[PDB]
Amino acid sequence: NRQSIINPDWNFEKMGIGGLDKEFSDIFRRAFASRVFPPEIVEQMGCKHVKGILLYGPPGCGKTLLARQIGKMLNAREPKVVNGPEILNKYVGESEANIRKLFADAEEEQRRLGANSGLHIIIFDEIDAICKQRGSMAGSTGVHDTVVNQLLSKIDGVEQLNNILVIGMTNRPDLIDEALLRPGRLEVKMEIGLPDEKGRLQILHIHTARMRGHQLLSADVDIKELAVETKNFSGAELEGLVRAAQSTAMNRHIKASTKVEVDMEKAESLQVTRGDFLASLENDIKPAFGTNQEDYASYIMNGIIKWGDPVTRVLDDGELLVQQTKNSDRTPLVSVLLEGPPHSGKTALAAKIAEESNFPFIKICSPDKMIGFSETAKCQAMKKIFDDAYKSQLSCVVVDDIERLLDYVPIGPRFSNLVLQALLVLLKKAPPQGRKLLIIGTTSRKDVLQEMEMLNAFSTTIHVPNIATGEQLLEALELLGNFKDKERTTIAQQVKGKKVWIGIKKLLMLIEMSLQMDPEYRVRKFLALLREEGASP
Amino acid sequence: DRTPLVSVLLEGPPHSGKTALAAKIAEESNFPFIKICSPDKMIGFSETAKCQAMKKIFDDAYKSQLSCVVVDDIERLLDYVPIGPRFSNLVLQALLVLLKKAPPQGR
Ligand SMILES: Nc1ncnc2c1ncn2[C@@H]1O[C@H](COP(=O)(O)OP(=O)(O)OP(=O)(O)O)[C@@H](O)[C@H]1O
Ligand SMILES: Nc1ncnc2c1ncn2[C@@H]1O[C@H](COP(=O)(O)OP(=O)(O)OP(=O)(O)O)[C@@H](O)[C@H]1O
Ligand SMILES: Nc1ncnc2c1ncn2[C@@H]1O[C@H](COP(=O)(O)OP(=O)(O)OP(=O)(O)O)[C@@H](O)[C@H]1O
Repeated sequence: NRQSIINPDWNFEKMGIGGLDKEFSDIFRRAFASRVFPPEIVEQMGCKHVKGILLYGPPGCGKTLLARQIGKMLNAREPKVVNGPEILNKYVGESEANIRKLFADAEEEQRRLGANSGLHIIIFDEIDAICKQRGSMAGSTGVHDTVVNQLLSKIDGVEQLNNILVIGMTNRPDLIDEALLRPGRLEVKMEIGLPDEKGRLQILHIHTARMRGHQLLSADVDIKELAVETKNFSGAELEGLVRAAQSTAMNRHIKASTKVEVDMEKAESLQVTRGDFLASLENDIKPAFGTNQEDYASYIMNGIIKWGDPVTRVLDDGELLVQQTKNSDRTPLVSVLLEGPPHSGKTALAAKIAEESNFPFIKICSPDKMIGFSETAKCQAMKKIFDDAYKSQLSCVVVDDIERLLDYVPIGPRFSNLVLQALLVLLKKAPPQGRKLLIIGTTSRKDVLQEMEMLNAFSTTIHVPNIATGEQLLEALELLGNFKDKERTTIAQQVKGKKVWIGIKKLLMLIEMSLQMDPEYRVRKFLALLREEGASP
Repeated sequence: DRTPLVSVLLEGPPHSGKTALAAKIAEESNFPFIKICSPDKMIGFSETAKCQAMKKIFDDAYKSQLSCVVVDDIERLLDYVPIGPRFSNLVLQALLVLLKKAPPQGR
């Protein structure tokens, strides 16, 4: 006999697994090298084969698809599939009999024909329902322990059986019995991670090819655009997106308020447009998990307007700092402080500076999540964030509204002390070797921080000014453009007399409040407001 | 549309009728969601209880597309007494945080 171990009519393309391919190459190299090679060389070498494969990873990836495909790829006895904990039975000693029934046939075949038999595949799905720790599973009955012991004794006992392949997949590997996770049993273990950009492109092509073939897909569709937009989608979500888009297109030809009807004409004219894809992205499907999903639209609701010189100066300084921290050896840690009068946009400029930087790891720590936290929880949250930041090669973090992060209030003073000591030490310590860290701080009250003796721990400070000249006020108004030229001249005629001191966050409020009155009283009302509230140096 | 959050502080001498003028304005609003967070419903609570209650009310108030909420007798909500003075710090930080948080988009 010259039985082959691979189906001659096989191709890696038809398997359709997408971005795993390096994982699949590793699996093949380890699991089947011993069998592909011709007999005499291995006979001389006398190398045993591996028996147990363990696949693990988060929900919705290849794993079941991959196991179904591996089972299909070989040309041998059909696999026997076990769907989770269907082994358990209500009589004493009925579980072990069931388990051994699986391997009985392989034992017999090996014993009869010797070393020239075929291959048998046993696929354990949801293996964590069975092989939980015998030292941890509930003490109410033996059966879980005796099942584990039966499996361990049978997979690699005193009698040597070396013609069986057992495949396992799970979600929480660390619970599995370590005596099962040792060479010669379940030995190769691999992580099926979330797909990268290229993998997304592959998956999309695989699911779109058939529709392409018949010219149902409209030519405007740009797959690469879709790939770029879709961040953290898994394979399952990537399929569901396409399904939802097709459904949105197909529904267009059905009536269903009165008794259902379908147009036998337009049934011939169906196509999917890119607009359906856009629509499905926001209404129907949402990606779970993922890292980022930042709502910068909530931190920077109005973008920026370059109402004068200082905005550019500030942004230039921030860019310089980023560039420096990018390429340096002596000083792997850099810390910058932003401060100025209240209502001056201190947060928006910080967030924009961060976003222009293109570091892989960008996170903002803010008190708005921490409402009612004790003096302990805050420490935990901060420690967690910085631990995360230390993993990635490059990381930039923003700590905003320090004064509210301390619970400061002027009557005592009163503040939390633990938080301040944690903040000082976390600012001081250097990151792990070869990584680099940037920290951007925001505060309203410089002098207080100076008093607490933490101003020194920052490397440098940046001053964010507010509007100082009436000319700048006029320019900011023009950039907003909420008033007509005649109103502009009317304002100018009086405003030019004296300088003004007002922060832009208050400017917007005043404008909005002024718009509410009748047209003939707007200007005057505005003026009155600017007069009454603007009294300040 | 550009000022999703608006705040107003009714103020005056004692025994003058602040709470009533206030709940009359809320009634005439005719908004979909209206709530009143008075201090007399939480007699004998500690700090964490108060924080949780207020947090719950605002979390529900973000679910309607528009809402009105009344916070009357601040002076009693945070336990102030002239001798000292003494007060709860936690409640005050809660207020100063919640007054500056924009709701979810479009609300
Ligand atoms: N890498 C991928 N390439 C192509 N299709 C994929 C990929 N990952 C998942 N899919 C598709 O999404 C679905 C994944 O189902 P599958 O059972 O493999 O997920 P799983 O996470 O292994 O299952 P479980 O939830 O039990 O862990 C299938 O429709 C499959 O075709
Ligand atoms: N040039 C600008 N710079 C910054 N923000 C601007 C500018 N023009 C308009 N804005 C808008 O004004 C808002 C000002 O409010 P914001 O909370 O950002 O300011 P802040 O100075 O950090 O606040 P606070 O005084 O509460 O600390 C910004 O969020 C942005 O929406
Ligand atoms: N024109 C009015 N304005 C306000 N309240 C009025 C008026 N006419 C009658 N009232 C009545 O006056 C009472 C005002 O009591 P209320 O509790 O509002 O006073 P308050 O000053 O808010 O209480 P406190 O002194 O404890 O703060 C209510 O019963 C209200 O109906």
